[PDB]
This record gives sequence, C-alpha cells and structure tokens, in this order.
Amino acid sequence: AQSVPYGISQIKAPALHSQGYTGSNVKVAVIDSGIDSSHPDLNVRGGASFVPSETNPYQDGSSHGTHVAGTIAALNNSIGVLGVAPSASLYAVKVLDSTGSGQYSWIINGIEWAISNNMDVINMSLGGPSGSTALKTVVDKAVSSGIVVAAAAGNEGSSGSSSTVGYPAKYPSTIAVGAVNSSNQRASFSSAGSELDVMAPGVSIQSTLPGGTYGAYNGTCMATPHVAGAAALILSKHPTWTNAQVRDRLESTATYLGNSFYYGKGLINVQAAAQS
Ligand SMILES: [Ca+2]
Ligand SMILES: [Ca+2]
Repeated sequence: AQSVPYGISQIKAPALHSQGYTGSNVKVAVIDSGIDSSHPDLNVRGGASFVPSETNPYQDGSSHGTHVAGTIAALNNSIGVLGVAPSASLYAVKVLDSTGSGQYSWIINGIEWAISNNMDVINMSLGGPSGSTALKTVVDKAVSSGIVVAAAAGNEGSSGSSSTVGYPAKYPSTIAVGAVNSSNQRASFSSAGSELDVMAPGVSIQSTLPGGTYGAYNGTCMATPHVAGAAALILSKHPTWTNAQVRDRLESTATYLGNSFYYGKGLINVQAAAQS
C-alpha cells in the first residue's frame, strides 16, 4: 500500500491533486547525486551525468538524489510514497558523486544542461559556504531563461545575527528553502539569514531510496523538493506563469510563522499559491 508522507499534506499538495493537477508535462531537473531509475515508485524520463568518475546518472550511490526525487514526484500507485507532483517529468542531472559531494564545475555543467534542454524547474538540494562568480552567472542565466530554481538554505544552524545561508541559496535569483518539522517549528540545523525565502518540511522526511526501498532523512535538502514540486504543481495549473510569478505566489501566500530571519515568509501553501 501507498503512504503519503506528512510533508506532502503539510504544504497542501493533496488539494491540488484533487483539482486534477499533479505536475503533468512540467520538466523538473534534480541536480544532485543521480536518481535510481529502476525504483518502481519513480519514473525518470532522462538526464545526464557531469561527474567524471560516474558516467551513469541513473545510478545513485549516495541515495541523496533518489530521496529528493521521491519527494518531488514519487508515483501515485499502490506502493511506496507520493510526491508533491507525482505526474511531473523527472530528469536525473548527476553533479554529485557517491559521497554526496561535487565540484562547482560539475554543478555548473548540470545547470547548463538544464537550460539547454528547456527544464521548467531546477531542484538544488546542495550548497557550499563559499561563493563563485561562475556559479552565480549560470544560476542567474537559468533564472533569466525562465527556470524556477529552488535551493537548500543550508544546514549550518544559526550564528547570532550573521547569515548562515549557503550558495547558491544566498543568491537573490534562487528561492532559499529552510526546514520545519510537522509542528511548523524551525529545525535547529536550518540555516538562517536575510536571504531565506520560505520553509518546507525537512525533519523525518520519508521518501524513495536506491534499491526500491524507502527511508527518512533530515535537512533543508529534504525541504527544497517540496518547493520544487510545488512549483511544478503551479505550472501544471498555470502553464503561462513566469518563474517570477511562480516564485512570488509561493512566497507571498506562505503561512507566516514568525521572524523572517529564521522563517522567511513561512511555510509554503501550494493550495493558496495556485488559486486562480
Ligand atoms: Ca507511490
Ligand atoms: Ca543533504
């Protein structure tokens, strides 16, 4: 039997599903450690690897990309879990190796691939503490091209009044996503700063794992795919909205939870964001 992870319900994705919107025809690039394309609860439509030592983007030695992918678009069926956008078109853009790490050069190549292949949404559940002009340039290029780019805010916790949001979440062109639990409480590891845009569930998030199994992880890495999936739901209902419109609706209709330094605009509400 199929289970719906709490986070899917917490962002009100089922309301869109009931309206008949599940992300159909929206192309979502999972820029991560690959996706186990053999998982029976995933449908991976394409992809590409930019890790020199791992030419196969459809094998995931880390599990990170496969878990992220399941939160975005685990299939609606008789097994496993259910994604935010279970009909979305998933693409495995491998820029991280089996250790779950990668160089910015690999990541940049993945974003370029997403642009060249006309992706609608980019999920980047990754980041580092140091900036990069080349990274900012390609991320801005993706946004100017019309792509919705969601990025994990970071797992560095809080440090007084200083921002701990990492890159590329720190860039204004990306949606920086923090993590809350099922009570809408901020996770203590969730990075904070003026760059934080929204929150999504990121504690004990059940999703798909390589080998056809399932398991729970914590991180802003897990919160980000809720926003990527939400953007895919919004585009399946409003195919003409620009990425700027999609972003504005996700942020402005969020459920305020408190100090924006720690919570941004609050918890995304895709039901309110997608209201005609
Ligand atoms: Ca399923
Ligand atoms: Ca992670």
